[PDB]
Amino acid sequence: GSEEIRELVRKIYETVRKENPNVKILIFIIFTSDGTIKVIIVIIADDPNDAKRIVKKIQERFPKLTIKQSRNEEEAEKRIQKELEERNPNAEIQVVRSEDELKEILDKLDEKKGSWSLEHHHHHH
Repeated sequence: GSEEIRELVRKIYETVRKENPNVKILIFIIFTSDGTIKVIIVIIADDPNDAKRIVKKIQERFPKLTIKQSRNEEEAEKRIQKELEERNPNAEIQVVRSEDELKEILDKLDEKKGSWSLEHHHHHH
């Protein structure tokens, strides 16, 4: 259930900030046609030589979770999406950067069980 994913991300966000508070994390949540979940963790730092240390921390602490390092801001959200689409052809990929977005995916699973949508993509700065 999505609450277990919502617990897990905090254990990562405390572990990563304990060694460096500057660095950002992206969480990829996969929904397969067979109902299986995958959880991919991506580290974005201002220097990828630091990101590699943080990734190694999560690799030792969570050996059953697959993880990545990234050098550019916002790019990994689309770059890794297409790698994930190529290796999960019968799946949906969602990206999370705060635990409220992990709560929103639980509401979006109900919108996907439904047949409805509202408003438009307005664009802003």
